[PDB]
Amino acid sequence: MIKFIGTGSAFLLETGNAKILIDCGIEQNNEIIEKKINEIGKADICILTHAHLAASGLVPLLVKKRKVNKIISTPATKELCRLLFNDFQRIQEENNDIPLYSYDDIESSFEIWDEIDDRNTIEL
Amino acid sequence: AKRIISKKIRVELPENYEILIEKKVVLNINTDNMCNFASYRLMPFSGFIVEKDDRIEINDKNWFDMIWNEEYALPDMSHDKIIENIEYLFNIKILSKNRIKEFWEEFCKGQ
Amino acid sequence: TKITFYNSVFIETHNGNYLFSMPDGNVDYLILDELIDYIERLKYTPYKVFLILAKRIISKKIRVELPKKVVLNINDNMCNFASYRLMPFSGFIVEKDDRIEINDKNWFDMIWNEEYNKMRSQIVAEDFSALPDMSHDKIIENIEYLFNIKILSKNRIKEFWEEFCKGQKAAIKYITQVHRKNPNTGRRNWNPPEGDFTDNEIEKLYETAYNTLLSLIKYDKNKVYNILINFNPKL
Amino acid sequence: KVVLNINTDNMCNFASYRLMPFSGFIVEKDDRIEINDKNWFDMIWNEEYNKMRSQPDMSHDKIIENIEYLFNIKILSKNRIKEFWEEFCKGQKAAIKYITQVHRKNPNTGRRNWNPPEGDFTDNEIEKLYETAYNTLLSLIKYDKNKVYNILINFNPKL
Amino acid sequence: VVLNINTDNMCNFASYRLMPFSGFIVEKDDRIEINDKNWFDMIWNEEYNKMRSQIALPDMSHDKIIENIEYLFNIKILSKNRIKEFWEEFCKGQKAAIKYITQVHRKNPNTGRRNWNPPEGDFTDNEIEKLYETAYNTLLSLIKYDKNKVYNILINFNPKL
Amino acid sequence: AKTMKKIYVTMKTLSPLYTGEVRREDKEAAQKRVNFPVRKTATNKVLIPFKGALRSALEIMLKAKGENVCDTGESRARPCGRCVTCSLFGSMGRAGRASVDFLISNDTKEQIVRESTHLRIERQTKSASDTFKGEEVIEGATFTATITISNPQEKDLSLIQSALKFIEENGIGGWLNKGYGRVSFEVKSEDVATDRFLK
Amino acid sequence: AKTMKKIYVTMKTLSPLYTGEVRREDKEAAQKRVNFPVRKTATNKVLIPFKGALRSALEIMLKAKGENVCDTGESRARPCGRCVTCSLFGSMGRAGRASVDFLISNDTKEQIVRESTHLRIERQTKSASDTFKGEEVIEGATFTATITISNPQEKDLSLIQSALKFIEENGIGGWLNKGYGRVSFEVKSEDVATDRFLK
Amino acid sequence: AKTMKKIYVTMKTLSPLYTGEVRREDKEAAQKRVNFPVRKTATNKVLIPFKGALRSALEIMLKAKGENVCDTGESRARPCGRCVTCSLFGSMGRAGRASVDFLISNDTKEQIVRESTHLRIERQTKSASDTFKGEEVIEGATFTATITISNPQEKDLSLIQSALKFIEENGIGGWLNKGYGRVSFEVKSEDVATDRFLK
RNA sequence: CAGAAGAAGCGCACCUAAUUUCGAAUCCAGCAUGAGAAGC
Ligand SMILES: [Zn+2]
Ligand SMILES: [Zn+2]
Ligand SMILES: [Zn+2]
Ligand SMILES: [Zn+2]
Repeated sequence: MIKFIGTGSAFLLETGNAKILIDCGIEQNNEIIEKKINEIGKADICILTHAHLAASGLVPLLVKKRKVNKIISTPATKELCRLLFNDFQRIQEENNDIPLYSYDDIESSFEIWDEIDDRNTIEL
Repeated sequence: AKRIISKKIRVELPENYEILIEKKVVLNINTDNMCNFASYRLMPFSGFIVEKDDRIEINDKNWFDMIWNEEYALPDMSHDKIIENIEYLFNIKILSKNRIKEFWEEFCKGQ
Repeated sequence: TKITFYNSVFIETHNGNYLFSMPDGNVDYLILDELIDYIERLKYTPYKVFLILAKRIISKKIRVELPKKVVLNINDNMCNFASYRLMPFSGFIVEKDDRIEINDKNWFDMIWNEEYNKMRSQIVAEDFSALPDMSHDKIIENIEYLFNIKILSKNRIKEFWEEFCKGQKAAIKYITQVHRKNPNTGRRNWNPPEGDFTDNEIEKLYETAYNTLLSLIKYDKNKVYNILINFNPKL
Repeated sequence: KVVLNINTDNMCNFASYRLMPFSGFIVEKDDRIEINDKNWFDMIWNEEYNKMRSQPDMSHDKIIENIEYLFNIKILSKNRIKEFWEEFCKGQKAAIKYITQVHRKNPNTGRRNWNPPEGDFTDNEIEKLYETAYNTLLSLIKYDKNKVYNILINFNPKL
Repeated sequence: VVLNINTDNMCNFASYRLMPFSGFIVEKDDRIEINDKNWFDMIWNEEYNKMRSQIALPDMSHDKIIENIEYLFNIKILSKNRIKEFWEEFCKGQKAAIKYITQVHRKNPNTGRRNWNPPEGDFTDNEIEKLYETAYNTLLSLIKYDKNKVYNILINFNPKL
Repeated sequence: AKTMKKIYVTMKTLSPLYTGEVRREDKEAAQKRVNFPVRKTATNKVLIPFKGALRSALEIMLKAKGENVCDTGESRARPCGRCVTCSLFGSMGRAGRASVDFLISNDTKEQIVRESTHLRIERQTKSASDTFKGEEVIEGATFTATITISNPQEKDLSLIQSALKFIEENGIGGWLNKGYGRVSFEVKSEDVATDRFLK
Repeated sequence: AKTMKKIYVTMKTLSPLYTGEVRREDKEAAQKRVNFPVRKTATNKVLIPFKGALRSALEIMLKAKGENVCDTGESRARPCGRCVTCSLFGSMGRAGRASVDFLISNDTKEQIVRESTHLRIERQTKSASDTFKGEEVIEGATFTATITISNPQEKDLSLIQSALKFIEENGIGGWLNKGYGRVSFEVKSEDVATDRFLK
Repeated sequence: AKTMKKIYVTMKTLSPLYTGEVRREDKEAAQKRVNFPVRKTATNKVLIPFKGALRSALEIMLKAKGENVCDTGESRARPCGRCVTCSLFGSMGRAGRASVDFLISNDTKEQIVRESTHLRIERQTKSASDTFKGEEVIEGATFTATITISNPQEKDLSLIQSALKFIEENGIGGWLNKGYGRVSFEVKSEDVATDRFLK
């Protein structure tokens, strides 16, 4: 079964033994984003397709609320998202709106971040 | 959506809200001659498990037989050349245990 | 179960709109050249068609299938060889009460070690096959004193009797194992005496238990049973 | 000579041989190295273990009142009177032994082998009723067999 | 019937001589043979080699072995954890036991340290190294002997392994 | 008597679970290797007694509510026959109306039973003084039972579910004071006819 | 009776925490990768024993006050059955009135358990002589437990709170003198009815 | 016993400080930022080992004094159990009386940890041959640790202050030979009753 | 179709990741009810 959460967009695919997440991201209200993030629940995996903020922007917020155990993505998507999340936090803090996550959430999101290439079959 | 329904393909738009596909595993081996050794009803079996679209089928040598009669970049060095080179570079300390560790780590991510 | 008849039985459950052999509704399973158009006439092309013909309809981008306990594989590196994805695997199917597991050689090796440890630790030398001397009253006195203070307990007297039934040697083995002072901890397997004491006195009562039980193994079985049945009424 | 006493019916066929894992006991004889199963050793362990082990005064009118009371507050029962009558017919000594066994308070738990009184009794009235049962049945010990049978036959008509 | 088991390790239960055992009744052409686990490991390598294809140990005497294992057990080299893990690798095959004793005895080229437990007591460095080599030689000689005699040798120093 | 209430009970472990082996031969054979064996079937499955847990739950809850419930549990106590626990679970006269099956696992001991090391630690020295091994049941292990109430009254499922909540809160069996036995129940209640089998 | 104390205990981990794996299969699986595994549930949550820590705490503090308490830390030491620690946490005659749960984390092992490198340095050559790997619980990880006291008495929450303060000072788990296991406990107590589940 | 010596140690860095990170995931996350990360808590606070520097300090000076002392720095060593360093810090069966808490800082990583450029220069071309980036703790950073000694003896505060003078002249953490780790300890000790939490 | 803010180079490597003790002890194993009815 698959739930389409989406403000934030996400694809939770409850298999029956895990809660695998596809593309937690926000292209553009922070409170309804936080409530919609709480609506997902504890996810085992957060798979990132690409390194755009329309599909990766909410990944550090998910490690603030401790709702993800592993963030798998492509090894170039990860390095991209380093710059992407620090730039998003630079803009968000710079705009003087209250930051949705912190740089520590960026760091800790890259602490549980695994990386695989194309055509590499993982079994989790 | 209209063009892909024109390709006779079911489409569920996100402004809206069903079959139960279930991949199964088939034994395809006869579990008659079967004993209990350590309170477990077991059988040592030799077989050729196959992963078909939608179905994993364990299959006896009869399977390989039938399929046998039906059927029948990166540089290059020999296996011994690779072992001899990594042996020399390990004892010359170019290749280390940390270098081999991170090469295995990046090789487990893909090629 | 909504059923509709066509010139074709279109049962429409919630587990799929099955049709055994063209309605205008969505059709999920088609239980089926002339044959190809019939599938082309159906809007929302079916997920699976339950049928030379199969080759063609596969190339028409359509799934086919051509006509108990849950089977769980536990064994996973396969290979393309002879078209189908495949691996050599020798293993063991086990038939549990509600499932059929597909285990490998490591499982059988594990249960081989687990059974061999049970097998090898069942007979201990001369089962049912230089002792010090003590008068019968002294044995009564010391077993009574070491039963009041909690050294010789009912479980100790019971386990003395079970090993002494298995011979004198197994009883000496049990008594030597209980009296053994482990060099890494300085502790014997006697249950510690109740009442205020001193480590020299406690060690001497442990020695007294060792000598009184060892002097009882030289006695006759019936005499041993009639000494211990006044303390542990079961055995 | 070798005899397989293990049942040979259930046997898988792996690697083109009919093989079967067993866990049994290879046993010596005069000339028979026999493979005997788990049940055989349970036979010999049971056989060897079983072989090695197998080798006061009170008024009768007050007694009637006591056995009535102790049969109405369920300390004394039909089963107690039955085993009391069997132990009486096996002697005086064994019946005193049985009454001692039942009254014996274990130091570890503080429990006697009587049947508890039903009703709102506190601790020491239950203890006094246990003592009453002790002295009533042990006063019935010294009486002659006909009088004990006529006393018990009011309460347990089978014995 | 053809027993492929050495008929040793036979205790005397009462008026009976016997041996606890686990093996395989491999019924063949007229043999109905009784083969142990080593034959089954061979058979498993047969199958798991054939099916894929379609796609010098020293002698040291038994009493010297008990003497050396006893000496090393009292000087805290062959500890109970070492006897336990050696038994787990011995039941996993003799090759895994060669691999384990080689891994524990391998003087690491950088550090210069072996994976044994250090001798307790006053011993010189050459003496400590000779004791480590004695541990390697004694357990490497114990790898040859069969599973039952190795269980009897190791049960007198580790009662639960 | 025309109806029969079948309460299918599915219990998932939220903690380690222990229930000791009662069989003397099996306990001794396992006490050669582990000091506290878990209770096991001969089909290698884990068995918790369930009738006594439900009866004890209902007895403390109904004694707390102030109802006419006796105390089976005191040493050789006689059930009165007039309580609701004597109706649902039995007295010396009539049997219990609810046949409470054992809580049997859907899994086998290889998958759910682990041998664990427990200690006694000296207070002043802060080192291990005693060590023992005990078999326990892993967290998330799923157990099943089917309570079958014959002659079902209306307040029978409510009492069973209340007892299931009390077993959730106090634990099912074993070392309940240490943290063992904390579980959760799922209730698939139904009401079948007694002539279901007669076709 | 007629009420039950419920102490809802919330741990926040201040220093790192280690409580070792007790299960032989889980430990032997993890000793291939890490030389000191952490105690972990089968649902991948971290398990801390809590009854023994609260016992041991109260035994040391009440022996230091001079109030009579037995010692259950000495090897094979029989509990007295008369002391307040025997009433709260148990003796051989009567069970523990306080049913302490296991301290179970609110988060999963891949979120609060890290693998760490520890050393032994040679005091003279100031050079690593030994290197081991251990699993530790990160700082700030939150654990929860329920201390469910049946037959409530007046001084049974405060001593628990007193024992919690001792566990705040000394530590919980292992490696307590290297600095592991300094924690903070936040308490919420409620006198739940014993017949609360009866609907 | 009846008392417990609480030694509160406040350490102020008199030079840069480097204690290397031990957690695998924190090092692998920081490998593209700093080649030598500092050991920080998950509450973003710097965590320094304290038991092990105190033990090494006391073992070196007590070996120099000639008083009987074993070496717990040699590889897979077994503490003798008889010396005073085995009393304070522990042996294999008696354990450490001095429960030595980690040196957790008073500030966060953003205030005290800075990322630095360290070099290896060729001796004949006077050129940067290797550049590597490592984190360090700034000067003036304040760290706190509480040493709680159970069964207090007479020479337990004095030996710990002597050991702290050894860590003052030698250093704490890593890169001690380069000048990293020079600190100043300030000690406020007090004897607290072990029953102080009872109320 | 998603973010963006006086020069230059470098920001990398290596080792180690093992060892040891303990895995016992104790209490309990009772009691009660029913011994009849009916046909041939
Ligand atoms: Zn995009
Ligand atoms: Zn009743
Ligand atoms: Zn006490
Ligand atoms: Zn020392």
